[PDB]
Parts: sequence; structure tokens; C-alpha cells
Amino acid sequence: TGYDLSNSVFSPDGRNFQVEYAVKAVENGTTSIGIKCNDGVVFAVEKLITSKLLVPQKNVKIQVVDRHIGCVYSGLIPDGRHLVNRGREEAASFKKLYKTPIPIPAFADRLGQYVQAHTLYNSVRPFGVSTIFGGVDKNGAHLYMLEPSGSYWGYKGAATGKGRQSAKAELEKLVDHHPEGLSAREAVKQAAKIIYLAHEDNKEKDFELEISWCSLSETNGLHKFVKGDLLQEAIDFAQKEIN
Amino acid sequence: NNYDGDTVTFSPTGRLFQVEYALEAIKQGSVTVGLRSNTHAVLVALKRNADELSSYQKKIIKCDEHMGLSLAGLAPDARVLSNYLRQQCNYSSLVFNRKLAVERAGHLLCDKAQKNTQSYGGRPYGVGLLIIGYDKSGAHLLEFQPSGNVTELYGTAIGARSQGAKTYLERTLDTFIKIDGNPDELIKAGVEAISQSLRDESLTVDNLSIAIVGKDTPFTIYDGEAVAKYI
Amino acid sequence: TSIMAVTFKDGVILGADSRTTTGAYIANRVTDKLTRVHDKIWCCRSGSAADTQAIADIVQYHLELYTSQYGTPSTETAASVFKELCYENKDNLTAGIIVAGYDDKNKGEVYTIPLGGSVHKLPYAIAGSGSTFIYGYCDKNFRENMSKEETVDFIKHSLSQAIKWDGSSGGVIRMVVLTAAGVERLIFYPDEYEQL
Amino acid sequence: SDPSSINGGIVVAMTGKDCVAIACDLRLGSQSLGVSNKFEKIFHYGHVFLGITGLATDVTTLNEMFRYKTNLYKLKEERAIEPETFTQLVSSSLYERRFGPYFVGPVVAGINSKSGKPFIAGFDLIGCIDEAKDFIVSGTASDQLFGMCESLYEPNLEPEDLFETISQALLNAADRDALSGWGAVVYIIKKDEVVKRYLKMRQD
Amino acid sequence: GSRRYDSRTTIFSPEGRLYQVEYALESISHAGTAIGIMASDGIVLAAERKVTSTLLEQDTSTEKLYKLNDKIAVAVAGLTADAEILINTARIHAQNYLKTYNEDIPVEILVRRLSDIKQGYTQHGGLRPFGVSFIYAGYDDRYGYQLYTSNPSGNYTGWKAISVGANTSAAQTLLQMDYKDDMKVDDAIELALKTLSKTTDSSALTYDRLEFATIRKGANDGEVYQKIFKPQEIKDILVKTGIT
Amino acid sequence: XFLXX
Amino acid sequence: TIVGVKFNNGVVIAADTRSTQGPIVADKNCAKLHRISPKIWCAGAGTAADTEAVTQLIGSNIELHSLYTSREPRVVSALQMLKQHLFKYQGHIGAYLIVAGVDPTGSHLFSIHAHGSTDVGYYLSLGSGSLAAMAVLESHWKQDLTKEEAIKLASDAIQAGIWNDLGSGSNVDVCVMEIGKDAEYLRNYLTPNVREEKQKSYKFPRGTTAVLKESIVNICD
Amino acid sequence: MTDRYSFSLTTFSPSGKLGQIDYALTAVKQGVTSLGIKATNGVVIATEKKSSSPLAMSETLSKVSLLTPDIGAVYSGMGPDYRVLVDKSRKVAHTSYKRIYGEYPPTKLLVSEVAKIMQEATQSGGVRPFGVSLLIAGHDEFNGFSLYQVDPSGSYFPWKATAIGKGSVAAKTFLEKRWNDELELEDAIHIALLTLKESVEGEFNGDTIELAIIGDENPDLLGYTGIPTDKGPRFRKLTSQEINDRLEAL
Amino acid sequence: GYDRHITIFSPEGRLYQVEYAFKATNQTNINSLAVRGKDCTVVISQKKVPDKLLDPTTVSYIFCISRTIGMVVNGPIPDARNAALRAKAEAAEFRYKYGYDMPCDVLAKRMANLSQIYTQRAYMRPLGVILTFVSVDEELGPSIYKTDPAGYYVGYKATATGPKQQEITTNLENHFKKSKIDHINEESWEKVVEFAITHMIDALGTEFSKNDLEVGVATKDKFFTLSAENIEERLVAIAEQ
Amino acid sequence: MDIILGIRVQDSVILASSKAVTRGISVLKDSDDKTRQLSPHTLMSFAGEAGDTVQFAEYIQANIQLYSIREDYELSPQAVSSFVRQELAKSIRSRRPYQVNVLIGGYDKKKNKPELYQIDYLGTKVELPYGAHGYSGFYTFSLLDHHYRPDMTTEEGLDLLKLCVQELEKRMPMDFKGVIVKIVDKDGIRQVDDF
Ligand SMILES: [Cl-]
Ligand SMILES: [Cl-]
Ligand SMILES: [Mg+2]
Ligand SMILES: [Mg+2]
Ligand SMILES: [Mg+2]
Ligand SMILES: [Mg+2]
Repeated sequence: TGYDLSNSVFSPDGRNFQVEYAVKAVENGTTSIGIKCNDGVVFAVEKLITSKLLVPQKNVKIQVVDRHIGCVYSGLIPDGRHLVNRGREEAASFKKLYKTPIPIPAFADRLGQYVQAHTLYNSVRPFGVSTIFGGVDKNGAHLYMLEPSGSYWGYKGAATGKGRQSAKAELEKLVDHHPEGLSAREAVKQAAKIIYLAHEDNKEKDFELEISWCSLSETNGLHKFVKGDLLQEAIDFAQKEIN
Repeated sequence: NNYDGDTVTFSPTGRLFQVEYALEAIKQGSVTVGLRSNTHAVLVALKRNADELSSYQKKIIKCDEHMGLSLAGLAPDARVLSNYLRQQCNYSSLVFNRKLAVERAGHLLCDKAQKNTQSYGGRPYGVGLLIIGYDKSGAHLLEFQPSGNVTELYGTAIGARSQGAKTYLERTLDTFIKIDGNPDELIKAGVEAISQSLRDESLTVDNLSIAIVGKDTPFTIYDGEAVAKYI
Repeated sequence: TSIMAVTFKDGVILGADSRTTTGAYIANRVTDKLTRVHDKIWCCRSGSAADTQAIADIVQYHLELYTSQYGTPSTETAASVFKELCYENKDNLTAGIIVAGYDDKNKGEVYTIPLGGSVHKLPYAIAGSGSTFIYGYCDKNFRENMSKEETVDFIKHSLSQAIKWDGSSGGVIRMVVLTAAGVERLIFYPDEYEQL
Repeated sequence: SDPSSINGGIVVAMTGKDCVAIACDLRLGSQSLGVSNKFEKIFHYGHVFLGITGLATDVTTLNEMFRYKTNLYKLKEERAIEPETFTQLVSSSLYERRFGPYFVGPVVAGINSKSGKPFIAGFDLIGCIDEAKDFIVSGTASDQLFGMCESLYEPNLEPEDLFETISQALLNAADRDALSGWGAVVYIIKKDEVVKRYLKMRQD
Repeated sequence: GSRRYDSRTTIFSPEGRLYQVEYALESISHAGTAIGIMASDGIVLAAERKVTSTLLEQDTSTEKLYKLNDKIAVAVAGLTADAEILINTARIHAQNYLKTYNEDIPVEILVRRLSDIKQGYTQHGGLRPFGVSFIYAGYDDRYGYQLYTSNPSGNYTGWKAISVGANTSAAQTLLQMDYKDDMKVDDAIELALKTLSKTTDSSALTYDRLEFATIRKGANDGEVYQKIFKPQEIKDILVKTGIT
Repeated sequence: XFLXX
Repeated sequence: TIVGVKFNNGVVIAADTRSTQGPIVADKNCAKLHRISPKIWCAGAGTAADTEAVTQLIGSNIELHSLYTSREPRVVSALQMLKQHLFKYQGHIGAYLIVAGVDPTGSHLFSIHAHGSTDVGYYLSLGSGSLAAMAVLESHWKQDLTKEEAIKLASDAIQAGIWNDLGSGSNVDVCVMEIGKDAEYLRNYLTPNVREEKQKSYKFPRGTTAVLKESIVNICD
Repeated sequence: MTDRYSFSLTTFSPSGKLGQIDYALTAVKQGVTSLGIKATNGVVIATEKKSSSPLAMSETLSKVSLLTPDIGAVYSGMGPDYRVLVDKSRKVAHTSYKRIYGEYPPTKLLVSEVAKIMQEATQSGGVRPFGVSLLIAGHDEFNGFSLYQVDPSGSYFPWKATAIGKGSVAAKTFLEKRWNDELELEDAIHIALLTLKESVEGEFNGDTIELAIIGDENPDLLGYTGIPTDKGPRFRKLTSQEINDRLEAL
Repeated sequence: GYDRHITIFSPEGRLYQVEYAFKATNQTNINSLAVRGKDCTVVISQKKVPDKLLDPTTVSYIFCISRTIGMVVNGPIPDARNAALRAKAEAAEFRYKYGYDMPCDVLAKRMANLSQIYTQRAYMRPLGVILTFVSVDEELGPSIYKTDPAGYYVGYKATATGPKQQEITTNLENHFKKSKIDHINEESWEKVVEFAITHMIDALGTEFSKNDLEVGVATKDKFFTLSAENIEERLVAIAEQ
Repeated sequence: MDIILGIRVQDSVILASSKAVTRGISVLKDSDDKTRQLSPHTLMSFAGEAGDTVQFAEYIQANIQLYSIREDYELSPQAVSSFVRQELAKSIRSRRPYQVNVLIGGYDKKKNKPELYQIDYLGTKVELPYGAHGYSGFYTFSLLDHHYRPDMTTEEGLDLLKLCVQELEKRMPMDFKGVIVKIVDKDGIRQVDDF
């Protein structure tokens, strides 16, 4: 054997074991979700409070690309930051040449092709992150989830990390119960609940909630962080549902 | 075992062993403590010597008038990363006439360490850094790990027996955070914190290394007879 | 050269003469200065024929590759690609291009790109050597939300005067109509437009 | 400071009945100053003859370059290069230096060993081929040579008659040019013998 | 990374030998024997073609003996493809020298430069060495008639008579036995063929399985002529010496 | 050089 | 003087055979008609070396392209490759070409300028005698020309150049490219400038020229 | 990133074997039988068109390729490796000869250029050898008709007649009995079809057999008239009909 | 055994990495089919959306390379999109350089040559995909050309790819034995799509809803994919006969 | 730099080179040796642009001396002259060409013949019985055309050379402060101290 020792090597199955090993690093990471809504998207993430010494609200994990795209990821934090840094260069060069801000499907492929490129050679390591991202463009709202292999699809709801199966189960219920659609302000409250429900799979350390959102009506099509009254309103909603 | 030959290889459980071995180099390193209030941020570093005839390895490096770090692990790697921070702090000043944010300083170190963990031939940095600074959003303390993970904290400690000082600061959190407009008392709290990581050895005049930055205080380092006050 | 693009109710109309000259000799008297960069994005070429042909070919290539990945580009996007080439290579280019396209959302749009490589979005644009003689006429006669027949008459009368006074302009008046209906080519011969 | 007319010199090539003639002057000067009266401008690679006029340093360089290329040709092909093929090689080599050219006026002459057909060709400094049935002229007295050749020349001349025509064409042309003359050389080329004659001409 | 699959072609053994050079020589030892014999009035190059097929075109064939210039030739032993790379380089190097100095290249200078290229592949680049051994037969106005041999190591030495390829041990003993210094070309021709005839792995030595060449001053007055023997010319010289 | 219809 | 004329079932290009260095006629009967491909022919004016070099290079790349794609080459491919090459060199390659031919798409006629600008037309003329030629084309050209009419118009347009333009002279070369047929290259189609018999033979009595030395040259090995 | 394979993947084994060349020759052995026969007035190259599927159009896949108007090529072994060699072989004929001498290279020199490309794949960094053996038939004015074999090593040999691939051992023995120095081109085509029938198992007709000749000049295939010296290509690919005509009188 | 890790020859003259790239082809468990009409070329592929959270509009293995050329992929989506983007760039560049739309067979050869390089060069792995190119070429007419990880490519009368490729292949073979022609003798592309779906149903033995199928159609001067409602309309016509 | 002469006679080559080095309105030196020994039986005199002359001469000297060590053999005057010409032929199409004119006087030990080569800065080589560079030629060539014979001795050559220097000293505008004379023969290179 030894097929798993080198990246870009096909096993007799036709599998790249190094990419499957990168997925194990993602599964080990904290829970992050994405909820597609009526006229935008909502991103939420679990931040494990390792110690009292961590400054609250001052270890931001969700990252903005351009002014209209939000990105959250689970697994190796640095890898995620590297991918967003690339995303920003791709989005900048698109706007530079074509004037218009990069569409989400266009942006999704730019990351997809970049992550896929890191499965072609043994001289590079696959990305140790599953990235949930999206925003609002001319064609409306888009939510995507990108995996170490370079595989991405459009999603109604997306979840990754240690509590992905708990989150996925809760996301599936929203899609079933809201066929006509979910509102931006509702999706923020739901996002909070699902993180709190997904925290049951990581319940040794207590955690800190972080939510962001793009909405054509609520945020004027731009990416903003949910803070202050709207954040505490979402936390209180989540606290009431677990009890 | 078979997956620790280079940094480009993942283990079957999704671990980077070369990055973990680089993390191990920090644990062997001499203890250093970081803690801050709202007005000032303090670095305390236990310096290490080869023998009684040798000097004590300098742990603290100045990056700008408003920023600097303490090191634990490979000192040459700290020199490379500190030199990079100096250039980034300097680039911000010359181009934008702007003091580099301590948060951006962290983001830049994170991205520099990361590139060394994803490419063949290179190796991870073998040092951990505690960056303190005072910018437009007050006092800051960062913990840099060569995995790429940078964390903003009230207080922390890295190196051998750092768990002793880290437990003390976790107890003292509510006290030392409110030491505002009092440099000497914030240092005393830092010196008492690092004292919880000592075994057989005690803090002497050429052993202890303290650095402070704050509201009306440029980043300055205290060594020799200047730290005799705090023993 | 005499060229112009006019926006009206149903979309936009592109107009140009058909005269390419070397000094005071007419190299081509039946030139097509209206060129397709996309199905419903066309451009008007003035300056060095060689330079404008080179730019147009590259833009067409860029918008074809854009369409393959991200679907139909906007008229603004096309004008941005033109600008990028004209601005970044301003030292080595002599190209005055009017970009005119029909979206379903944005309707008829006209962007003019002078020598510098600056972009100007306008309700109508005139360019080329013969444009100087019809600034007075076009300003006085242009109205927004004209009909197809009114816009064709406006362009025909305008380029008729431009051709009459400018030695560098003449031949036939070519026109390209961009609307939701599709793409229509029009031609007008000296015997008609000269005696307007 | 005109590279083509610093050193001076002329080459002329003619065709006859189953033969070719190539001739050149022997002058190498530095403008007004005559320096050498032994500077031959005709070289040969097997049975193919090349005459080069223009800047003397480039005449020497190109001779050495074509000797280089014809030697490698023969080793790989296992046969001598033919005039038609060599003409293409010269053209290729000159145009390779399109925007930094050799200031030369080369002239190929020879008989194709297979077909036995007489062949002559001329080039500009950037390698444009000028093929001719009758004659090729080159150098600082090209105008003079054109006038002499166009009047004197007639087709299907015997080697002995052809010698007299090409010789009188060169001599009288060289005497009306300040930068040409100082002795001349004539090559009479038959299928499988080549005669080389040095002409007596006025030494001014 | 790629380190895993690197053979490390340019390293020393514990004994201080170059693995790849030693294995390249082992390769050459299976190649058809090539003999060079230097006489007072010329040089002989004889080479045995590798197990010939009856349907091989023999007259328009070149496997062993190659022409570098008008004065120098080489007999090949090893990979023919590798030899042709080095021959084209040697041919260019000879013309570069002629172009520079307006004089035909001295034999040793050509041999040294070709040997220096082989040396390069054993010390740096991480590529396999050229699996080729040459016998250089040439003339210049300094040393006159010269035989050299180069091998994959890039080491070259001068000889009076030498063999490369298969059965060199047996071949070198037979040459050492019958060779003398006052020898003529016609005698050296006979020795070359007689040596191959005894050392050959074939049943009987025939015209179709041989390449033959001489470098004489047999041309008209103080000039060297290279003769690459035709099939019929080898058939005649083989009868004339009484081998067939 | 230079020849130039 | 070079021109191209379109007729019903194909295109015809013609050119004169005068090559000049300054005011001197270097070649009285040179070939300005180049074969890019078997059914794509090119006529070139400007720097002689540049027209020959650029037509051969694209002709080479067209042949490799034809073999690669398993298809007969197109005139637009030759046109695109020529104009992009000429444009890259900013007019320093002084090649003024009339590109014509037949391909699976149909019959085509284009002109290319040194700076890389291309034009489309039913009749075109390039070179020093283009104005003399274009005058004839403008006077006698009509829509729906036959093969024989187009050859007559094309050759008449070249003749106008030959007589009236000092840059042009000697003979008329023609190449007819008809759809569904092999392109026929008519080298020296007209020869209306034959040199009249000389008044006198200038054959010298043998021994007229004074000789200093004789020697046999060795061409053999 | 970047190609870190700057070292040879083909190296000498202790026994003196170049493993990758030996294994490349094994791949050629597995390949479908192709052959070449040289006549007095022409050359014939032939091979079986092994169809991957009956739905596949075997006309689109050309095993016999034109390199120059007077040179043709057929192979045994890995088809893809052959296809890119034909592309490189056609280009090198132009770049390294025709653009210098204004005429097509002679057979032996084009073979030499192809051999050089295949030799470099044996020694260059981070590449395997080509898994094909070529048979190159060609004509030129000074050498006349010639037939060459090119092996993965970069070694080439001139042949009167030979076969490569699956049933080469039996095919070569068959050609030894039938070949003489007085064979006319039509006699060589007849022997080629007889030799190929032995190796072919399934259908034997003009649709399953690919056969081309290097013979007389073809003015009809030139595509233009007016230049006397240009008389047309000597390379001609026999049609499916032309083969079936010769299979009746077999 | 490092001869099984990179693209070098095994003792028996095989490239195991190329052979393992072929097994990656069937990792998606999707069967594709391509057939030619008189005026058109139709390609159909199974559409499997297992996750309920997925946006089904974004789940596609059919790509619009150029205006005239369409491409369906059998293999993982990352390698599929890698191949798609390259083909689009190659088709765009071809048009710019040579002044006419890249033919289907020429693009197929170009992508096959790129695939061949990966089988010879060590640092590049083969793409675990089989690319089926379809168009109505202006010279050759309706065209199907398929590429594989080996760098092999050939024209097809019709073709099928995927796990149950052999069942579909013989189903099509038996039809062309009967019809005695190289194509589907049909005027409209609508009925050629109906043929394609019908023969896939017979071969696989499964029924299809509108969301179970994905259809691409190549006509003269444009290739386009069908919406769910375009396929639903097509499924109704089959059921009513 | 200005006057360099060369005369090939029966059994030797004689090189005469002016001693004056002038910059502006000042003769900085009146004892300058404008020559380098390339090998025991090859001498090269040089004249032209300041700095370029010595830099070029020493560069050639180093290359010929390197060859002599490598092969343990002296290159023929013909071989050296061909090498020098190629270096100047390269130079003239460089970014900044060597503006240096050289005479190469050598004795070929294999042929037992003296050889004089005149090479200008363009890389224009000629073998001559007598040669000169710069304005010197305009006087000396016509003088030597008259007085020179091919079978002359070294002593006759020196008297012929004195006749040239006298003519130059009479009619040349600039004071070149006399010449250093050197003889190249079978016994190598030696300098005439009293001229
Ligand atoms: Cl135009
Ligand atoms: Cl390709
Ligand atoms: Mg006018
Ligand atoms: Mg005179
Ligand atoms: Mg005079
Ligand atoms: Mg590979």
C-alpha cells in the first residue's frame, strides 16, 4: 500500500486518501452553519471559550470577502484564512476588470478551482477546512459549502464541524416546515438555536455565539455582523428553546 | 510515525506531526508571561543561561514605539518573525502615516506561519510569541503559536511549567484587569504570576526580564538593576 | 471618421460613416466601423484602424470567455474591458471607441471612451473627426425617450452634416439597432442623405 | 558612416551554356584610404560558390558562418549542399538578423550536381532572394555593373566567351567607381572543373 | 514531496564508487565489441554489429562508426541514442573551434570537452549518466595519429590499440600479444578483424555483421582521408585476409 | 540596399 | 501593383513582376504571388523580404494547424494569424498583403496593412500603383462577374499600374481560386514588355581581357 | 508547487538494464501488430484498426499519419503517446528544417529528430519513456525510398521489411520468405495484406485494416497547378474500397 | 512498489495511476448517454440529489463550453469543473487565434493531449473524469467525441458512460443493427431527446421523474441544457405512447 | 594613443608604437608602451579610445596565456589573429563596443615565417607585408609602396621604419614623442632601446 502517504496519489479504489484525512481535521473542528433566507443568507459559528482569559467578542472567526460576501469555516483556522485571502484577491481582480462585484457562483468556482488545485500535486497539502460562504448578487441570494477535495454545491442550509449531523437534522426540519421561505430576522434566531443545539456535541467547554448576515432588505445587500440588541435577542431565543 | 516526514503530509486522524513537533519546541523553552489592564500591557520573561559563565538569553524584542513581543522556543525563528513585524509596523507608518493595529499584527504573523505548513521543502516556525501593544483601541495581548493560531487574551503564559502562571492569572483575572494608571502594580501582578512557574530557582537581578507599553508609555524593556525593585 | 450612439425608448441605435483614409486618399469607401463584441453589445471604432481592430478582437474574446463562465455580461462590464485596454496601453493606442449595448433590465446604454482611456456613460455620444461639426446640431436636436424612426432620422441628419463638412468622413451611413426584438442592420446611400 | 560603402568592393555572377561565372574585385579600403589589394570576396562550400560585398567584417563573419553550417549539413545529410538549398540557407540566416542585419550583398553561383543546371542568385542585406537566368550584380558599383551586364550579356555563351563578357563587365564598372577595383578575380565553373583567373586592371 | 522517488544518480557508495557509472559500464560490457588500432601511417576502426537480422538494410545503416569532422571519427559501444546526442555536440564543438581559430580542432581538445560533459552528469544535475563508451580515431598536425577512449565516468585515456564493449578482457590480451610499434595500416586491418573473429559470441564473422573504417594519409600528398567501408569493401577485405 | 508594386 | 477581384464561384488575385532597389530594377520577373495553402494564395507589396518571410511563416503554421485539426485551412485563419503577427511588430514588418482563397466556408478576399489593419471587399488594390489599378477597378467592376471577366478586370488593373506607375512594370502574374476546383497559378499570364532585338552583338574576340594568373580550383574532397 | 521532479525516473539497474525502456518495450509487445515493406518503386506501411467499441467510428482514429508530403508513420503500443509524437514530429520537420532550407527533410533526418525527442524522455527529469515503437516510411530525392523503425530508447534501424507489436515474431519470419530486392510496389502491398491476415483474428476488410503507401507523386492530391517543380505528395492513404479490391485477388 | 504511486511503467508495461483514475470515474455512480439526430446531438445524464439541503439547480455534470460545444462529465465534480474551465479557455483562445469557432473533435483532441501529458509527466496526476463533447459541427455535422484519463479519444455514432455503461451500449448497438444507419432518423431534437430517455429507461430498467434526469441539446450555432419543465414536457410525450 | 606601424620582412615582424599619452592640452606621459605580449612569438600593438585599449589588450593576453597553459602549446599567429578578430566582431554589435585598432606581429614556428595582421575595431582582419592604423597610414603606405622589398633583412626593415617615423615627425600635426620599436622573430620578442 502506502497510497495514503502522498497527496494526489489514486488508491486502487480511485480515492485520494490525503483529502479524506484532511476531512478528519474538519470533523474535529467547531460547528459552523449557513442558512439561505428569502432575500439573503445568515452565517453562525461555535467559538469554544477555552479559558476565562479569552477577551469576549474579540476573536472574530467569520470573515467578509469584498463588501457583499460572508465566509465561515471549520477545521484548521489558518487554512481558512489563507483561502479567504485568495478569495479577496480573486474578487478584487474580477471587480478590477469587469467593474461589477463578483457574483457568488463565479466566486464559489474561484475557491473551488483553488482548493482542487491543492489535490493535483504531492508538493502541496489539501485544505484542512470545509468553508460555508455566500451573499447577495444581481441574481439574488446564494449559499455554498466547499470541501477539502474542491467539491462545492449550492445549499438551502449548510453545516460542518463536530456537530454537523445535529445541525443538518435541525436544518432539514426548517426546509420542510418553511417551503415558501424563511425571513432574514427569523434565520438569525434559527441560526442561534441550531448552534446551541449543535453545542450538545462539544459541551465540556462553554462557548460564545457569533452571527453575521447579508440581506437585500435588512443589510442593503452588504455583509454585516449581528451585534448588541439583535444578537442578545437571538441568544435569548436560543436559551428558551434548549429549556 | 509514517506521516511526520514533512509538513505537507496529514496523518490518518488529520494531524500535522511536524507542526506538533514545532509546538513541542515551545514547551522546552523558558517560561514567559503576558497580562494587561485597560491602560497598560506587560510582558514578564524568565531568561535562561547555558551555565554560570554564560549570559541570559534575551526573551523580549521591540517591534515599534507602541508594540513588541516575548519569545519561547527557537530564538532565531523569533528574530525572523519579529523582523517581519518591524517591517509591517514600519510599512504602515511610511505609507499610511498609521500605527499598525495589534490585531492586524496577529493576522500578518498567522498568515506568514501558515504558508510554511502547506508547502514542501519548508518547515514550521519553532517558536511561540506573546505580542503586547497599545493602539487606537487601547491595550492588547496576543498569543502566537507556529501552527498559525493567534489568540487575543487578557493574560496568558507559554513555555515550560506555563500552566502554573496561567492558572494564577485565571484566578487573578478580576483584580489585575482594573490596575489602570498604575504601571508598577501591574508588573508586580505579572512577577507574582511567573513566580507560580518556578521550581528550585528564584527570580534574581540578571534572571528576570520585564517589558511594558501603555497610554503615555512607549514599549520599553527593563533588565539588570532596573528590575531589582520587583524582587 | 464620423460615429455616434443614441439611446431611445425601445433600446439604443449605433450609427457610423464608411470612409477609411490614408492622408487624403480613401483606402476603403465601404468600411464597417460598427463591430460585434457580444450578441447585443456593439462598439463604434474611431482612430487607428489597426489599434481599434486589435482592441475589439480582445474584448470579443474576453466577453466570450466571460459568457462561458458567468453568462451574459452587462454593457457596463464590456465598457470596463475596453477602458482597461485603452487606459493601461494609452501610450501605444490611438482609439476613440463608443460602447453601446441592450440589457433587458438596464435597456439601452451608451459609454464613450476617448483617447485617455476615461469612461463616460451618456444618453447619446458622438466621436471621430467629423463629430466636431455636429456638437451644435446634436445638442439642440437630441431628446430622451425618442422613437426608433425619430432616432434613425436624428442619426441620419447628424452624420449627413458630419460627412458634408468633414473630408475624413463619407461613403454610406451604416446603422445597427439594438432592442429586445433583436439586431437590425440599416444602410443609407449618398443619393438619399446628401440632399437632406 | 554608411556601413555598405566604408570598405567598398563588387561581385558579379553570369550564366552560360552548361556553365556559370562569378567574379569580384580585390580592394579593401577605409573610405578614401586603400588598405588591402588581396581581399577576395568569393568563397566556396563544396561546388557551391558565394560572393559577398558590403561591410568587410560581416563578409568574413558570414563566410565563417556558412562554412560552419555547410560542414554540419554535409555530416548529417552525407552529401554536398546544392546551390538551390544553400540559397534558402543564406536567406534564412540573413532574415534571422532582420532588426540588426549584416550589411552585405551576397551572390550564390554554382551548377546543381544532379540536374546539371546552371544556377545564380542575389540577396539584399535582410535575405530577400533575387533569382535570375542571365546575371546578378552586387557592391558599390552595382549601377555600373547593371549597365555593363544589361548591354554586353547574351544567352548560351561558351565558357571561354562568357569569361571575356563577365571580365569586361567587372573591369569597366570598377573603373567608374572610386571604392572598387585594385585587381579582380574571375571563377569559370563547368560541371566537374573550375578555372580561377586573376585579371590585369588599372591600379587607381 | 518528490524526495521519495529520487534514485540519487550522482552519489558515492561506502567504498567510494559512483553506483550509476559502474552500472553504466556493466551495460556497455553487453554491447557489440569495437576495436581501435593506431599504426604509423594510419588508424583502423573495427566494430561488430549487435546480432544482425537477415532483413536489416546493411548498406544504408550506421550503428557503430560515426564521422565528427574530416579528420576525426568515433566507434560507439552502448546506447546508440545516447551516443548520437554526444556526437551532435562533438560535431558542433569542432565547428565552433574552426569558426573561432580558422584551424581544425586538435583531437584531445574535442575528446576532453566531450569527456567533461559526461563528468558533469556524474557530479550534478541528478540525471542518469550517458551509457556510452567511445573510441576516438583522429589526426592533427601536432601529435599526428591518435586513439582515445572515454566512458560514462567522463575519464579519457590515449592508446596504441584498445577495445570497448563486450569481451574487452579477451580482446585486449590478443591485441597486446600481436601488436608492435612499427606496424602498418594493412597489418592493423588484419589484426582488428582477427581479434573480433576470435572474441565474437557469433558462430562465424561475416561482412553483414561488421562496420569498418580507416584514417590514412593515403590521399595525394600530406592530407588525411576518412574511408567508411561499404558492405562489398568489407566482404573483399574479409576474403583477402582469409577469414571467409 | 533593400528591395521593395 | 497587386489586386484581388471576386467573381460568382471564386476569387482571382493578380500582381506585376517588377522588383526595385531605389530607382534601379533588381528583378525584371520576380513572383509576388505566394501560396499560403493549396487553395489560399497571397499577393504582397512593401519590403520584399518581409512579405516573403511573413507569408512563409503563417503558411507553415497553417499547414501544422491543417494536419492537427484534420481540416482544410480557412482564409480567416491566415488573415487572423497575419494581422496579429504584423500588429505585434507595430508596422516595422513592412508587409502589405491581399489575402484570397476558397475553403469549406466559401470564397474570401481580404487586404492586410503593415500595422495589422484588415479590410473586406469584392475588389482591392495595394502597392505604389494601387491608385492606377483602383481607377480601372472603380471604372469597370460590377456585381456578378464571371471567371473570364474577373481575370480580364484583374489583369487590366495590373496593366494600369505597369504603364502609369514607375514602381510597377514587366509581366502580369494571376492566380484563380474557384470553389470545388484546384487553384490554377498562371505565372507570366501576360508578357507585354519583351526586350526588342539588340542592334549589335557585344560578343568579344577571345583574348580581349588581359589575364595575370590561371589556376584549377579543387571542389572535390 | 512547481515540477520538483528535476531528476531521472529512468536509471541503470545493477545488471545494466534501463528498467523503464524494457517496460516500455513490454507495452509495445502488448500493442496491436503493425508492419512495413520496402519495394523498388515504393514503400507500404499497414496495421490493424483495433476498435475499442462497435459504436466508435474507427475512421476518426488514424493509426497511419502523414508527417510530410513524402513521409508517413505507423506505430505499435500506446496510441496517445503516438498521437503527441506525430504532432511534435510534424512541427520539428518545419522548425528545425523547412523554415531553414525551404524544403522538407529527408526520411533519415526526420527519423533522427523523432529519435532525439524519444531519447530525451529516457534521460530528462520527471518523465517516463514513450510506450511506442514507430515505423516511418518515406522518400527523398537523394536517398530514394526508405523504411525506419524507432524504439522507446530512441534507437532507429533501417529495414527492407519488418513488423512490430503483438505477432511481430511470426510476421517477421513470414516477410523473410516472401521479400526479394525485385519486388514492385503492388507485390509489396499483396505481401503486406497476407502477413497482416495471420496476426488479425476478427474481421479482415478495408474498414478494419489501415494501409498507406510512399509511391509515385500524386499531382491530383496537390490541390493546385501552375508550378512544374511541385508535382504533389508521394504519401497516399489507401481507401476502404481500394483495399477490398486487392482482397478479392488474394 | 512506487510504480503504482506515480505515472511510470510497471514490469508488465502498465500505468496503475491511469487505471485507478478510470475507477474514480464511477465514484459519482451516474450513467450518461449521447446520441445523434439528423440536425442535432442529444446528451442525457442521471441527476441524483441525495441531500435535501442541496440547491438542486446548482447540481450539474453538463457544461456549456462554447456557444456550439457542450460537455458532460463522468467523475468527481472538482476534476469535472477543472476540465470544464480549461476547455472553455481553450475554445475561447482558439476562436481569437484562428478566427473561427473551435470544432468539437479538435477540442476533444486538445483535452486528450492534456490528459496524455499527465500520464507521462510525474508531478501532474490524471483527472479522474471521462469528458463527452457534443456539438453540430459546421463541417462534420452532428458530433460525439469522448476523452478518458489515458489520453485516448474517438468519434462516436452514439455512446454511454458510467457504472451500467455496458447495458446501455448493447441496447444502442442492437438498435443500430436494426435501423441499419449511423444516427436517429428524426427531424426535431425534441423526439431525439425522447429516444435517448426511452432507451436509457429500457437499459437501466428504472423510471425517471423530471428531477431524476439532466438533458443537453446541441443544434446548429448553439448548445443549450433543458430545464426541469422542458424534461417534464418530454417525459409526458413518452408516457402518452 | 595615435601612431602604430607594422613591417613584415624576410625573417621577422617589426612593430613601432608612439610613446605619447595626451589628455586635453597636456601630454601626461612620453614613455607609454602601447603593446602586450600574447605569447613568446606573438606581439599585439593597440590604439583607440582611452581605457578600452589596455582593457581589451590585457583581456586577449589573459585568454591566450590561459590557452598556452591548458594545452602546453603556443597558438599560431593566424589562430591568435582569428580569435582577436572574432572578439572585435562580437564587440561591434555589443551595448558598448571596444573602440580599439590592433596590429598582431607573430613568428609561426611551424612554417618558419613572420606574419603581420591588421585588425580594426569593426573586426576587419587583413594579412599585410606592412600595416598602419589611424592617420599614420596616409603617409607610411605610399612611402612603403615605394621603398619596401619582400626579401629585406631586419636591419633594412629598421632603416625603412626610421624613414616612416622621420616623415611622420615632419608632416604630422601632433607631437607623438617618438616610438618604441619591438622585433618578433624565431628567437621570440625583443625591444630596440635606442631609436
Ligand atoms: Cl476599419
Ligand atoms: Cl495539443
Ligand atoms: Mg465628405
Ligand atoms: Mg578604381
Ligand atoms: Mg585610387
Ligand atoms: Mg503523473
